[PDB]
Amino acid sequence: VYADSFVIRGNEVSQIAPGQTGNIADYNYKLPDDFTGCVIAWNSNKLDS
Amino acid sequence: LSRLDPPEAEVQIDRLITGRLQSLQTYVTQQLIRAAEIRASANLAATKM
Repeated sequence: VYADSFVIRGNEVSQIAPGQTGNIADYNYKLPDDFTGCVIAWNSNKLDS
Repeated sequence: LSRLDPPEAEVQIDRLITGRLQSLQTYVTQQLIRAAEIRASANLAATKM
């Protein structure tokens, strides 16, 4: 099991998925096409803003 | 491939490939039937000879 953590914009989370296109999914963090696992996200306005 | 992203392009190419493979299978089945018919014809021709 590998756990990868990071922070991104709100709607930008839509780019965190297999075979997506966009700034993140193309130059920061790209998931494989055969990815099996889970993507967990939660708001962090009380912490990082 | 150029106008669709990998996720949907995968199912589109799968549709095309299923169609083409089924068409080729139909062609080869009809060819087998015609080959059996021509085998019978050739057997009759050899008997006549």
